[PDB]
Amino acid sequence: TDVNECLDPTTCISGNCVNTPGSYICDCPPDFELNPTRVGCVDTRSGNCYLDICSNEIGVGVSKASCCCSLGKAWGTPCEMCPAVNTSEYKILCPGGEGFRPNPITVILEDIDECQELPGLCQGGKCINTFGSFQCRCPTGYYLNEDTRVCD
Ligand SMILES: [Ca+2]
Repeated sequence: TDVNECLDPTTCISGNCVNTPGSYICDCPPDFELNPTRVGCVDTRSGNCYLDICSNEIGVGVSKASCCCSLGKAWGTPCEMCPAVNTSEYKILCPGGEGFRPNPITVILEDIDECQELPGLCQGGKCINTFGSFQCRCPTGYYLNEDTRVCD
């Protein structure tokens, strides 16, 4: 009877909690929707990921969080600018900070595999995924352009 679950910080990942007598509801901001177990909010749309304002495509048909919580700068069609890293929108989209995104079914944070999802981060090179990051090695004679993410 005394219980307001919205006071629990685990409650309603990336959503707004509203207390109810024996439970609680999670209201999801625009572009997010409640997950199957109703513990949080995820964006399940698919769109292209871009390194620039939209251009310089680095992934195809990925989620907005996979794009924007990694090195993507814009996403989707029409283009949606990734939220800046010190905003409330980034907090909701990227609740684990950079490198990670919530699993769309369980909302548990998981590494983004940049090599699988954003292969354009190492074009012409060899990508190795890591936990929270990735590495790109360019083949002999070629060098990573830090700006376009192309080997040469
Ligand atoms: Ca990774």
